[PDB]
Formats: sequence, structure tokens, C-alpha cells
Amino acid sequence: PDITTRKNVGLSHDANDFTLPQPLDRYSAEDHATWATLYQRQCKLLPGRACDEFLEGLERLEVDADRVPDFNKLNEKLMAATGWKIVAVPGLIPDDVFFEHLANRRFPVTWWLREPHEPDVFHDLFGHVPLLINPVFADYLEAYGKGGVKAKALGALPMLARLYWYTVEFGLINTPAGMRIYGAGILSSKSESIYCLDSASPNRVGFDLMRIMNTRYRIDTFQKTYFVIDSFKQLFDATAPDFAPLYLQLADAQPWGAGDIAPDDLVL
Ligand SMILES: N[C@@H](Cc1ccccc1)C(=O)O
Ligand SMILES: [Fe+3]
Repeated sequence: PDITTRKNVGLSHDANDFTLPQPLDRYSAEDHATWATLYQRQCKLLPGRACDEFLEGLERLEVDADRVPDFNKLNEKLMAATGWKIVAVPGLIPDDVFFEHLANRRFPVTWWLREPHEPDVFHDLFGHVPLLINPVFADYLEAYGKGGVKAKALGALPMLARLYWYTVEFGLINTPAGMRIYGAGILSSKSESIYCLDSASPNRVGFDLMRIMNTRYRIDTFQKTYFVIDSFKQLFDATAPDFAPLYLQLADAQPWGAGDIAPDDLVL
């Protein structure tokens, strides 16, 4: 039995949107201490690494440093800033429900936390949610959600997911102060936060819609390529055109491997 099944023994979910109210009972003191340790460790590590918008979202959303946050209390601030809410889910959900959530400004957050010794509540909430404070990033995510139906209609969801992976989960952003991180999967990771900026090993490549959507990724370890945007506005702009011809042109195409450099990459 996996972590999700194990964590969810005895609980339920809405039949339509796979949400539940956050099971606030069921958090044990060990959950709060684990949350606090993880939060603490990231907060000491992230200055001069996370983009400023991330660190600032933690503050403005008052993401508890010493316990798993109350989703509702967080939603009060999140709704007021950008019209988004978080919804508690049991873990991985059907993609149809996920896109529909994002299209509706609901951000699905796994309710449970890893054990001290899968996306969990730390990755989903610490990693993803602080950035929903940035209106352009907030709109990009909504646009992404809506983009689900066209990609589904075209059998191109894997191409859309690569885009999401390489921006929302593992995106880097170039600033006048140097490279910073906006990808949630990095930001909730001690070692990957270090690696993605410090190491000479991974490829660091200028964002390019078509290349990203034709690029495989790594699910069990650090990424081998990171894609770098100039701003949230550039990212929103570049992802505003009709994706339909892009999806069709890549239909019979062979994808770049997670570690490839493409002939026309802007490499760093
Ligand atoms: N422009 C995309 C929608 C989208 C926007 C932003 C992110 C992902 C997808 C389309 O034509 O389908
Ligand atoms: Fe994530």
C-alpha cells in the first residue's frame, strides 16, 4: 500500500471535484514539527535563491512557520489578493479535475505531509501557493488550467504537462541580481534549490515554448535541464498564442531527452 492510500485510510472526497475539507484532526504533533523543520530549513536556504515574489508571498499569505497552515485562513488572504483559493485533495487527482480546478482559480493541495524519516502538503502549499500572490503568475495558472481542454481534445496533454513541469514545477527566472527560482518542486527541496543554481552540471536554457513542449523530464531525481524566463510577463505572453498548430506539428516528433541541448537553445 502506497503513501496516498495509507494517509487517506478512513477519509472521503467530493465525487465531482475530488476535494475534501482539510482533515485538521489527523495532523499529529509530529506533522506540525515536520512542517516547522521543513519550513525553517527552506527559509534559511532560500534568500538569494528563490525569486523575491516567492519569499514575499509567504509573508503576505502568512504561511505558518510552526504548523501546517489552516487552508481556510490562508484562503481569506489568497482570495483577497488574487481571487485564488486552495482546495484540499487526497493526493494525485484525475487531470481533468486538476485543469478544471486551475481554470477556476482553485489550487489543489495534497492535505497530508511526508513522515520525518508524491507531492505532499509541503510541496503543494509551501512550494506552489506563495507565488499565486503575483497577479501575472496567477493569470498564467488560470490560462494553463483552461488550456487543458484543447490539449485533451488534441491528445496533447503530455505536451502541456511538460510546459507546466518546466515552468510551474522547475522554472528558473533571470533577474538583474542573477538567476532565481520560481519552480515549486525546487523551492520545496533543500538539495535541488542548491543544485539548480550552484552546480555546473545541469543545462540552463532560455525558455522556448515549442522546445519545452517537446522535452521529456525526470520524475525520480533532479532535472537535468532547467528553463529560464526573463519575467512572469514574458511567460504569460509567450503562452498566449494558439497552441493547436504547435501540438499538431510535434505530434509525430521525437522528444528531447531530459538532458539534451537543442541546436537552437540559448544556453547558460
Ligand atoms: N495559449 C494556450 C493556453 C495556455 C496558456 C498558458 C499555459 C498553458 C496553456 C492554448 O492555446 O491552448
Ligand atoms: Fe507541484
